Amino acid sequence: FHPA
Amino acid sequence: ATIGRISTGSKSLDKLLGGGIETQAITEVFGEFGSGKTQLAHTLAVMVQLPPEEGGLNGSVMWIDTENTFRPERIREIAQNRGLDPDEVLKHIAYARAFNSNHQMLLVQQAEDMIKELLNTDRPVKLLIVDSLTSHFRSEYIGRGALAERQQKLAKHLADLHRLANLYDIAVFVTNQVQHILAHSATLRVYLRKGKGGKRIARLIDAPHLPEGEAVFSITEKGIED
Repeated sequence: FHPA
Repeated sequence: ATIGRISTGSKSLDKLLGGGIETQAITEVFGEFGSGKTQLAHTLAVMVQLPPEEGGLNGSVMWIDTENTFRPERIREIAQNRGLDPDEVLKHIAYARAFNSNHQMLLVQQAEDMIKELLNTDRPVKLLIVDSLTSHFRSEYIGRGALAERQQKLAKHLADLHRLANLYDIAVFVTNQVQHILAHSATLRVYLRKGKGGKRIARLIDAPHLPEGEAVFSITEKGIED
């Protein structure tokens, strides 16, 4: 997961 | 923990749902291509970040994408038109692409790490989106013998998601494309369709205790509105  | 309720921005859809999307629940939206399922997911990813008196849960978001349909541009538009800083709203959405159904299943275990981390911050995870829940499973488990096997795998995937929803007080929101006798283990199922004038119409399936009727809304720059 990574920031959008 | 008492459950929370995330407003959708649609008055009729909120009323149909008993106030909004529930935490400690899996809500499945299903319907044909173009019915607006991913529009509803983008909308909720912003609404949940609002403070509680405005219908959100002051929450963070995790998003598992299987069709490359997540659009930061759409998040930006919705945030802007609701008085929010688009870059801050985007920062609180944690995003991963699932390569196949097995990776999709593992990503639920991966998500638990960030959920634990943020649990006691001012913005704990309050929404987990899987869009599409079923597309990889449909592609991979197909032909004679596939019905039983796919249903078993999906049952396990949905149990893992129920556990996160229930253990960490999260609303899980999932999408399913339908062109009809298979079992489903979502908490609540919402049938969505595109009708005349491009209005979108929502109906609860097999939900006796919730208000009879249909919600009707438009897709707008604010997400959805009646």
